[PDB]
Amino acid sequence: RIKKISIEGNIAAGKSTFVNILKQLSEDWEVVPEPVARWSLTMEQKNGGNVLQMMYEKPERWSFTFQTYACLSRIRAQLASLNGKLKDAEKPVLFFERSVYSDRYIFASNLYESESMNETEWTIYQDWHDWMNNQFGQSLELDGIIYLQATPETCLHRIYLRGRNEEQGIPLEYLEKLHYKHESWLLHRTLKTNFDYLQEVPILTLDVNEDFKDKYESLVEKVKEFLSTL
Amino acid sequence: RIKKISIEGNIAAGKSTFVNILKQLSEDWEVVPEPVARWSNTMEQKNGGNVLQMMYEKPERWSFTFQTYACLSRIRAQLASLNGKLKDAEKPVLFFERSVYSDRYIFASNLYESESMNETEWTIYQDWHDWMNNQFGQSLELDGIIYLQATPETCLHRIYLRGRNEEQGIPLEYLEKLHYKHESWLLHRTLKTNFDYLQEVPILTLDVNEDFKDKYESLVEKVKEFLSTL
Ligand SMILES: CCCc1sc(-c2ccc(OC)c(OCCNS(C)(=O)=O)c2)nc1CSc1nc(N)cc(N)n1
Ligand SMILES: CCCc1sc(-c2ccc(OC)c(OCCNS(C)(=O)=O)c2)nc1CSc1nc(N)cc(N)n1
Ligand SMILES: O=c1ccn([C@@H]2O[C@H](COP(=O)(O)OP(=O)(O)O)[C@@H](O)[C@H]2O)c(=O)[nH]1
Ligand SMILES: O=c1ccn([C@@H]2O[C@H](COP(=O)(O)OP(=O)(O)O)[C@@H](O)[C@H]2O)c(=O)[nH]1
Repeated sequence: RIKKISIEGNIAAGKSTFVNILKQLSEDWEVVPEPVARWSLTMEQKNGGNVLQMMYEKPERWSFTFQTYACLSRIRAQLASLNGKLKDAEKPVLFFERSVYSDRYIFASNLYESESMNETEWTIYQDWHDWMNNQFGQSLELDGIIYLQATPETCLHRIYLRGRNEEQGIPLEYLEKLHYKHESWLLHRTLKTNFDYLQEVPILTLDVNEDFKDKYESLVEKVKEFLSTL
Repeated sequence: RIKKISIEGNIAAGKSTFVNILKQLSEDWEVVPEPVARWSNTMEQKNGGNVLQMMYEKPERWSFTFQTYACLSRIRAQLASLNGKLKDAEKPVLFFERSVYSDRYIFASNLYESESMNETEWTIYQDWHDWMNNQFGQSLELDGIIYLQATPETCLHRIYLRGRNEEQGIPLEYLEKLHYKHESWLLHRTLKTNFDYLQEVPILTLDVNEDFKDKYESLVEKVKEFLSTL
């Protein structure tokens, strides 16, 4: 009976900011952080610690490997929040920091289109992704999507505006791709998929364009109004 | 209810011929051929030819991707049989051409030791393999193993007989290490895997150096006798 809601958005757009806020507003709300973030000392970390630097260091060698690991690690954290967090809340909501579809339809896709993965690497990844995401068939299935919307430029601010040694090289151009991949997926809804419920899940667009850090109340109101609809 | 037996042995031990021979003998007797062996000869088959072909040219680049895809293809292909085949035979037995256990502890373990997977790939694969098998491959658990123990030169000769222009190389030295790792897991029973039960799991081991595609009644008498103590 748990609602599962993915919060989408570009690098350093504020997804984690938002989910950190939402978690403390209700004791019936919990957050699943995205693993690549914790990567960015268990065996998942060193590995993702390793695979992330290796990806940065050379993407067209390491993208498949990185992509497959990011997603399995996501599929395992989300399974372990639903089966752990929140036992009998009246109104339980689980907020996911991104989803298995951002893994593929935004990130995996982009690397394929950036020629950082070949057709065999991309078809294999999809095969792996699609046969598996048809195994769980309604467990991880989303109830709603919330899209934090920044400009690649708002996002670019915040990437520097944000502290991680390794991230300092991310150039503007990486972002406009993901943005159009984001805008085209979650608004214009051109981008099609092989998950026969995703073209009917509803979406909440949210201008994180104005700083919303000590002025988060009306965003949170839209979220509450949205939840009531679902 | 459906009994699962793994057929294990070095490349060209004679697994595909023994298993083809066995399946003719009984309507209770069914088979799951190895995905890899099928690729040598459908998008999976489109993917499978290419990465195998890639894995010959540059094992050091392609072993993670090959080992992940080989194992994924076996699981799903063992599941399809398990979910459908033998629903009611009276005494159903499915013979697997190799297993997720050889995927990992012969071929991947060897690929890494010989430095075609670096350390991180091998740890990721091992993590992938634990979770992929626990979530999806559970009901594939083995009732026993038929280890078709042979020797190196036999196989080279048999590779030649088959005429497979890709393998006709394979260093007698590479046939010689794959050969050595099967003893440890199966012959001496030393290798403790990550899956505890196998330690108990009954193993039959047959010497098959001699041409058998005419004479195997003794090979089959020991199967039948093995299967009944199960
Ligand atoms: C934000 C830290 C993760 C990284 S690192 C990275 C990267 C690093 C170096 C790259 O090339 C030099 C690269 O892309 C190749 C070309 N793009 S570029 C930098 O404009 O020339 C991507 N992409 C990414 C995003 S891939 C990703 N996949 C997921 N499945 C989830 C997720 N959160 N992120
Ligand atoms: C028989 C077709 C599959 C191949 S191709 C292959 C290969 C091909 C070319 C190679 O070098 C040019 C090669 O070398 C591997 C490393 N060389 S070495 C002597 O160990 O240092 C391996 N190994 C293999 C076996 S790995 C494997 N894993 C599975 N899980 C299943 C399966 N059938 N095979
Ligand atoms: O309204 C906002 C949104 C984001 N940020 C900053 O932007 C950076 C990146 O945010 P986050 O890591 O939460 O973004 P995500 O990558 O999760 O979209 C962080 O330093 C945040 O403090 C901010 O100061 N105010
Ligand atoms: O007793 C035998 C078993 C096999 N073969 C031949 O050796 C080759 C390799 O055998 P197989 O495909 O069974 O090996 P595996 O499937 O174990 O790789 C094939 O062309 C077989 O016809 C043979 O001549 N005598």
